[PDB]
Amino acid sequence: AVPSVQTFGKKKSATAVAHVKAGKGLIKVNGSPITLVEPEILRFKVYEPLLLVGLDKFSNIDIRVRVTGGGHVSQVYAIRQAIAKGLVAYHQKYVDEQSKNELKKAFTSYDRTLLIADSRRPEPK
Amino acid sequence: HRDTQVMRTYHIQNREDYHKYNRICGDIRRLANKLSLLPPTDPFRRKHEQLLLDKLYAMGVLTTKSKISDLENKVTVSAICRRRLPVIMHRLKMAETIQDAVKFIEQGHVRVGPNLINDPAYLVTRNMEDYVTWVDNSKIKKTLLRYRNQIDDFDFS
Amino acid sequence: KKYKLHKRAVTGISLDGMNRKMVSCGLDGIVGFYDFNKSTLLGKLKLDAPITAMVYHRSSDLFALALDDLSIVVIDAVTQRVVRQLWGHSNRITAFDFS
Amino acid sequence: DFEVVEEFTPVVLATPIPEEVQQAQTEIKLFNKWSFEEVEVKDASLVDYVQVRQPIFVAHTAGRYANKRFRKAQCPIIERLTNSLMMNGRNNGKKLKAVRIIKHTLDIINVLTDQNPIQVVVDAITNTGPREDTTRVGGGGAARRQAVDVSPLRRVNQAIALLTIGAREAAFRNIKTIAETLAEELINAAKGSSTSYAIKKKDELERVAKSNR
Amino acid sequence: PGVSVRDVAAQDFINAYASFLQRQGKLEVPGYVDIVKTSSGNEMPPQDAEGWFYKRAASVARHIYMRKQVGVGKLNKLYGGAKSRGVRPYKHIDASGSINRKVLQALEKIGIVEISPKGGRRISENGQRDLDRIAAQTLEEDE
Amino acid sequence: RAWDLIRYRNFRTFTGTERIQFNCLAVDPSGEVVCAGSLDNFDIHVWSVQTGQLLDALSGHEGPVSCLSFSQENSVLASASWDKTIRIWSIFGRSQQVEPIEVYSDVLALSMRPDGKEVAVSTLKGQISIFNIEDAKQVGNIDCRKDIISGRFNQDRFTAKNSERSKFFTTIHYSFDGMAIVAGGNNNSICLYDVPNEVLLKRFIVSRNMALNGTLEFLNSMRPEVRVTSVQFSPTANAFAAASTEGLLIYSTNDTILFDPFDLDVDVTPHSTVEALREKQFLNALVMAFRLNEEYLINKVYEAIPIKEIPLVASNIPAIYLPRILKFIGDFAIESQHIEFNLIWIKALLSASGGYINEHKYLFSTAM
Amino acid sequence: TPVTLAKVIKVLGRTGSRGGVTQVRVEFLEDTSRTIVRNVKGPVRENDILVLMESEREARRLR
Amino acid sequence: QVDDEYAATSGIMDPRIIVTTSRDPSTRLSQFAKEIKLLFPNAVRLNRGNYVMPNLVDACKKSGTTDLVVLHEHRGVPTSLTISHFPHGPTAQFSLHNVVMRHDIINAGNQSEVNPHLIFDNFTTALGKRVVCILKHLFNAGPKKDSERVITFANRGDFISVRQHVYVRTREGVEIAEVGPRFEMRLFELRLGTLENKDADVEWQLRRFIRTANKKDYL
RNA sequence: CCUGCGGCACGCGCGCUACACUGACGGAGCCAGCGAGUCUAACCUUGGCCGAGAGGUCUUGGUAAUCUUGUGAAACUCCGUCGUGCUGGGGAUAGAGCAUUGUAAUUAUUGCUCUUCAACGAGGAAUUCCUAGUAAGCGC
Repeated sequence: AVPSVQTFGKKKSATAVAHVKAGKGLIKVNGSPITLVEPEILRFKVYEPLLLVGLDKFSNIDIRVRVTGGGHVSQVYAIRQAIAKGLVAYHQKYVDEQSKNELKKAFTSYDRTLLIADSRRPEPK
Repeated sequence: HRDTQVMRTYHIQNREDYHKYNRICGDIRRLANKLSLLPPTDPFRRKHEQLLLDKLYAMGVLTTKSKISDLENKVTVSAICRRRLPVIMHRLKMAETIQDAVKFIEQGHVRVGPNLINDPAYLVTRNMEDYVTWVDNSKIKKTLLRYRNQIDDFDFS
Repeated sequence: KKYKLHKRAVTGISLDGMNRKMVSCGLDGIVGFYDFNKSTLLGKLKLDAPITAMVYHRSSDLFALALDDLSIVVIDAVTQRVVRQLWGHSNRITAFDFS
Repeated sequence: DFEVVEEFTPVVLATPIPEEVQQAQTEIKLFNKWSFEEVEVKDASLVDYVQVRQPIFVAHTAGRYANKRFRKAQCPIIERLTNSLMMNGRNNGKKLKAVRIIKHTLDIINVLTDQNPIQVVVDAITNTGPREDTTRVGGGGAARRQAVDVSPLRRVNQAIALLTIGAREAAFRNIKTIAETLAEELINAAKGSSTSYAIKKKDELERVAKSNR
Repeated sequence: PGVSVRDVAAQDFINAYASFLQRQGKLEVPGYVDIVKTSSGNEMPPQDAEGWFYKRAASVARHIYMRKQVGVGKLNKLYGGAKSRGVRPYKHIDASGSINRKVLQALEKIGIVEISPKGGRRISENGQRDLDRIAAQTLEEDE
Repeated sequence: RAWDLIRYRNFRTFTGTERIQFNCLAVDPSGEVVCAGSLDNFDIHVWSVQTGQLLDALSGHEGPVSCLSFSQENSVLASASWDKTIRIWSIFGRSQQVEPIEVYSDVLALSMRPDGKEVAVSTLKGQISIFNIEDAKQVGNIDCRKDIISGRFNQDRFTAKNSERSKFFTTIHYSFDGMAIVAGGNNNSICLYDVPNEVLLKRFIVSRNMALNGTLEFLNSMRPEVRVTSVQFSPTANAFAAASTEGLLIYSTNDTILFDPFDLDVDVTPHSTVEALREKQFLNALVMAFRLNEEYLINKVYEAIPIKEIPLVASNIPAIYLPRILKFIGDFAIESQHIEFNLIWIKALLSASGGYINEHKYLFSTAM
Repeated sequence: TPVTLAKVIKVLGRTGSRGGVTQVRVEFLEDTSRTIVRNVKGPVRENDILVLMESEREARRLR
Repeated sequence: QVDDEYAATSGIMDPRIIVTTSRDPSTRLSQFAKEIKLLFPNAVRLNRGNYVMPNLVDACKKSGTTDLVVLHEHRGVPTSLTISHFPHGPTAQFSLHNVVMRHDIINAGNQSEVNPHLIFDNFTTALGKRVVCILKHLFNAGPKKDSERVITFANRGDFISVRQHVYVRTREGVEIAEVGPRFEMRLFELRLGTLENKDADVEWQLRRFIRTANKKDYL
């Protein structure tokens, strides 16, 4: 068949459904390349999972990401979350394990919000 | 044939399972009886069955801990045979039927906290009844999350 | 990764127990000490003779070399200097091993 | 002497990542222009409170800095300068306007004084933060100004406050916007020229504290 | 090695194609085109009365392209903005219907769109060609 | 119930309100507060040591509290939850603020470093993570699902490779150096992870019994399970005791049949150190014997040099060897007849650098 | 006008000081011997370095 | 006899209650939530904005509080008020008509804040005893015999009228003076769930549109 | 100005608006959540067509996770015009015309279109609300 891995990414009320499959090296968001994300200042907020680990590791894979919900900013925190999760859950499945712990230690030292959803649940004092 | 008749309703491995409970469920009443033969204003006796109804309610064989009459009348094997694990997986609507829950336990899809459980006939405490889930990365917890279109393979669900 | 320090034949590699430091020995006499977490060359040691083989001992970070002047040279892997030199053979040392 | 070959093929991608971005993977640069290396806090007692060790791309770390008492220190000060730019009811909750100002402001400091913008901003906060601040005493109904010293966290907090307020007030009715007048502040606060807002207003706070001590 | 309009950024495309339909010269901009305000809660007529109707057709073509079919009531809502009611709250108002209906009848004469079944308007195989063509021309602007 | 060791008696038996089970426990280093945790309640009860009342019911977890620990340096207690979130409590002095850190899988293992600045966790995915406290972020995590040996039981129906019985760790304890973690669970194996280099050092099989169940990876072609319950590293630090099914194990290094040299030159041989005693260079022959790190050369030169040059030698001894020399005196003087000679050394080491040892309190823990 | 830095050792508790002002034994950085009991204004902890325009005054209570 | 929801706690555990405000409150009523925060003991005031009623309920059962006090207003005059017992307990939406905020009057000082005695007058109906046992448990148990402030809940004419008083006892008579708010108050619906639930069983509901609506009392 | 309370020209309370360049205006970029919706009838309404607009009209989907609706909301973002002038900031007061709801619009129901272009240059003494996705901005 086709080796794929599906991971999610979630900020305020925005989901991000990133299918990652072995391919040629195209990275789409909503049927559009990742060089055309809307807010235009926060475009480097989604180049973080591309440029932190190194752009070589996207040479064989596809990143189809589709997002709904949220606003202009809180979608950009969802596509940077589901690309980081979609990359680091393909190396534990279909590529080598020692790749994954190199990635999971790379995204961690930069920003842990790439991986686990920082849930700002309330607190009563 | 009461022993067979409740082995079917709850699905039991050995037909001897019933009388393996009904020896305990009789042993409750024999301790209930001799604790009824002590005089009523005895601080042993007043302490001692309330000590026991704490345990038989935590395990969940009896519905309430107030009525003292339940301890001889409502303590039945079919009461203790529905805190079985496959009945609880049918009560919590995990599996569709009660045979099918035995099919999922024996194949190894269900767990209590850390460790998965493999004997079908695991008694589950009412306190521990909170913690039964599908075992993680299973093919039966993966299918559930596909129905709501909410898988997340970073969990490798 | 592809490391390039030697120019003659490399005749023994090892990595330490901690996966931090890496040694290599050439027939040009260079015993190069690598870092492996970073890719930096930690240092570089040159003995006299060409070096046929290396046996590292990962428990204590000592490694021994077999030279062509018929002597076993044992070099500490941390302090980067010859600790023991063993004379007494009279022809080529085939193989050896630590205890 | 010695070489490490870590990259083996020419890394080319199917999605074209531009020439200025692929070059940016060696060092992390602020706004892809400004290096955090060779940036030294030239005043001791202010290191561990001006945080320029961890480099950043844009000044938008959305992490939690309000929870602990001194968690506010590890904010990388370029962001900590943008956060104090959105202080007005016409301006609260608009950060992308403020970040677009600083990226336009840090360009101006280069064009005028070649050095670095980010070396100037660090050198601005070292100068304007006061060294002795005066407090009110009770004194039984007759209050006199009693002079004390000041904690180095307050030295940073009030320094950042005086620069952005000094920029927001000087660009009140002028053709010069917030972006340029703040660069008129930080350059002057770097020299301490006594022609900026904060170097003046520090020089009362260290003047008054000398008068009664 | 092949291009679709989706390979060209939104604005630079409607920018070069709106200046392609002006040099082309056959559009049929209707009779008014200097006096209308274009929308519901609009204030002023377009700031460029020269090249706006061609800016808007060049938008309308890139939009029906990417879609199956879209009608007139749909172009209004896309092109309607918020209307300032003054001292009353702002709300959404659809744009002017005659304008967007007269971009649709007028893009059927150059053949960039056609009547669809199911309703609406749909891009025509010829207009699918022209749009892909200038999606390359714009793509190649790099000398 | 608290117990005395001078008198062998309860002080007070602390109880809850509605009679809850208590799994685990955490004691204030300044022995004022005893905290405990349940499976029934998931509320952290807090008792004072003097008044047997419960001071407060610290709550906010979904799912039960697995473990509870207090860092001695900062006096902060960090809760363990099955909700996959680690919450650090701060309970002293008008603050009452709880900081929560999210975790990927149910955390059943909590370890507090001596420093008081790091927290070591053992989740259910196998992986052991190491968090900071003053920040919510993590330093790193170390991966423990592969290097765990798991038994196939007799009554099993699955391979030992893909059962999820034992691939996590139901205990963790930092060494008092703060550089190593020993972990142990319901598996057959104990581990020794290095904390900075993030790699395990050596893996210990607890037992090889066919009588116990969880031993064999592969059976030939109910019985009690073999698992380690709780593991701690001793203050003396020679060995870490792991509490097994077979009984409490003790591992150690009191053999020292091992050549672990330090800074050898070619000039340094065992005979050379003996020559120094003839030469009367006590300072050298001790350092020349510390370079081999062998105990019989050290006892040759430790017992040789006289009283009149003990403090001259103590001043001469370098700061780097001060932690090492103190540890050697600690293990030797317990079973050795020389009280008077050993105490003059510990007078001299303390007398020579009282301030240095006090300044590096973290550096010397096992030696003290 | 030379300025002498100082490192904070120990914040002082239970001293009756005017609110906002806290009281701190500092240690001189350039010579680790001395100490001077000065007052701070902002929020201060241990192990942070403080700036003194004058060394020899030693601040008392502020009522 | 106490109510079945309040039966397990009744005298044993003190209540802890939360006074919170509707959504973007006017500065008059944001004062007025503080008089409710002062009229009870064990009351904290958490300003509400961009909370939902689920995640303010659900993050309160978690932290463990007895009940929840939410207010509403019209143009600064507060109008409505609900008390909702949390562990699946009842709720009581009150309409309150005649209010006099404490910050209007004078800078006479500040309240006593000590445990109050209570006064419940003219509660005869069984539904009237529900309103007794749902209001009474908002105060900390067992007040002292000589505490000095007493909070009256008076029910003349179906409008529960609550005033706050201090008292001292002279050589012959008690002499009192008023501090704190004047209310009229009227409950109009009583769910068995919390105020989250919105489909719980309705124990009582003020019927307005009935031929005998004005006739009966507690109807 | 809106509103409540007093008073009977005014006193008081809750509020809305803007004084502008962190703006306005013109293009352009284009992202929410909670929600409601038609039977014995006229509901939410795409789409087409007509109208500068407001609206009109011919049709359609939906008793609804199904059709309206991805409610393409607004602040916000970019490019441009204006250039510190009660200015292009502000839109009160008012003239004239065109629409909508309604048996009925005069004392203007409301909407649209052109003209009219006021006070207000940050607000005395007073005083309100508020500790994290909150305050404030912003639309539904």
